[PDB]
Amino acid sequence: KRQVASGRAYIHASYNNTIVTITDPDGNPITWSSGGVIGYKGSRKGTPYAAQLAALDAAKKAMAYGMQSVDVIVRGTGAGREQAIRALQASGLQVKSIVDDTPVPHNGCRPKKKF
Amino acid sequence: ARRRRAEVRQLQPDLVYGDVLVTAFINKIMRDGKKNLAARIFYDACKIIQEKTGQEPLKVFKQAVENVKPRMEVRSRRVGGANYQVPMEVSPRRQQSLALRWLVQAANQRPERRAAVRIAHELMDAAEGKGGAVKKKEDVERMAEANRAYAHYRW
Amino acid sequence: PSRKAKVKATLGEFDLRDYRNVEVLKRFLSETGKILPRRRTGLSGKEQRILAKTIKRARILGLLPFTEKLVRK
RNA sequence: GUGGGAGAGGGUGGUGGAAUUCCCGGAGUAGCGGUGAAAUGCGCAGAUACCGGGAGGAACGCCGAUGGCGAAGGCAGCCACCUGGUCCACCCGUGACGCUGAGGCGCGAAAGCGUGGGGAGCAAACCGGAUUAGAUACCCGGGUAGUCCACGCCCUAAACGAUGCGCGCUAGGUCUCUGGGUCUCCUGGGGGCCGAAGCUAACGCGUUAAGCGCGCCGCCUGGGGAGUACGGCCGCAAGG
Repeated sequence: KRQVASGRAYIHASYNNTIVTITDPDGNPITWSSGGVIGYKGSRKGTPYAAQLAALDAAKKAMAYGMQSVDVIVRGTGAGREQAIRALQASGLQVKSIVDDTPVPHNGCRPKKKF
Repeated sequence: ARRRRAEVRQLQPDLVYGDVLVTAFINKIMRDGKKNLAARIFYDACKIIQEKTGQEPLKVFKQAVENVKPRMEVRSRRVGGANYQVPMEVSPRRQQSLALRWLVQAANQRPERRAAVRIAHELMDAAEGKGGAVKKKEDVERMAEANRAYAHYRW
Repeated sequence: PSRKAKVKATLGEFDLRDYRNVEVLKRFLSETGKILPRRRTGLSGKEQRILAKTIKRARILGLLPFTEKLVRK
């Protein structure tokens, strides 16, 4: 118990694994859940189900801190970005607003072989 | 089937009860087209239900079927050079088909000697939610949401 | 379709070179901080070419953004 | 000559924000990352995801086009300075002063060479991981030269429109950048597509000619052997 109502929920999606981190209003993470932490270990994490789980068990750990309100922040394009959000929208948390602030360079580091 | 959906064969109701669901069931018992025998099996198998159960076998039959129709199944699919099991919602046609077929495939596995009996008993333990006709049901669905990790393809 | 309403049609006489007029420019930026394409601005080959340079200026004087975040998704 | 215009044309100095890596702090756990799968690797000296702070190099989203500029190679964040080309209008001034152009001189992508600086990302070679009958590969994780900067050299190329420069002449339609006009239309320069006559082995070309013609340079003359051999010239070398 630490009683921290209303916080932020960063959702970091990939083409290899989706994760979630729940931070406090200030920006400090309270509890974070990935995909490889649930049980799955490889090709499995990219799945929308993998993300679903990752999202849900990540809220269950927040309800423990009395988390009620949350602003959702999505990072990137993964496989099941959606399902992660739709997850929190049913986990029992009040969803303020969904934010998309995926990091696009304005042409900087020369990307590697696979663009 | 390549050009059309192919019309489904309409059957003749039963001479006794009159439910076509009956006709379907027997057909499934019938081997080597001995439909005169297959009929007796069902009948005497109903008589066993009256003597051992205080209910009308017609209704009993139905509740049994009703209870085995699995509502979820798997369908193999080569997605990216691999066998991914893809759960999917089952149609009314297939349900009916699967039920009867399992009611009989399980039935004949019973440790009982007489065939009319073996069927009679499967129709009872069925309704009560047990036996093996219903086990081959829960075993299927136990694969449905088992790999519901993959429900994101076709349909 | 993109046949919503161009920003030139719903606007008045305004100087393309006054890079300080934020109240207007903002009309030329997307829901993000990006520069609207000609299909959306309603402008011409020459106009857009200028409006381009002008925004990159007001950006510099911390007036107009370089990129926003999104409200839905 | 005078008055307009457009442009990623070049040079120098400067400066803006995104992202990346690294460093520090905060908070926080058990994984992260990567693949068709996987492993190599990174994490309890606490990684990942998240916030804040700092350093540094590279590059410059959107606008951006089937667009513009340039002799070509090639050129795009913003600003200022220095500078080349060019187009239009007026028809003012010179009075044929013009075209071409062996050798020459200059420019010349990428890689590569010297000395010095710099090094974030990427990445020959090289080190491991997996794949396979095998893999000195295609895939994954690292990684040195190099790639960025200066001065100097190298000078090649599918350096391509694979189409030398310059002038005149020969239906149009349409889209587009740009200038003048009496501007629902005329008129100049440029970029595209379709297409008359004509040409073409055909494909195609077609007022951006591969058409009808004149000038001048360059080059070809069976394939392989060879862009080799010899010789000379060049270069630090690689080589040309």
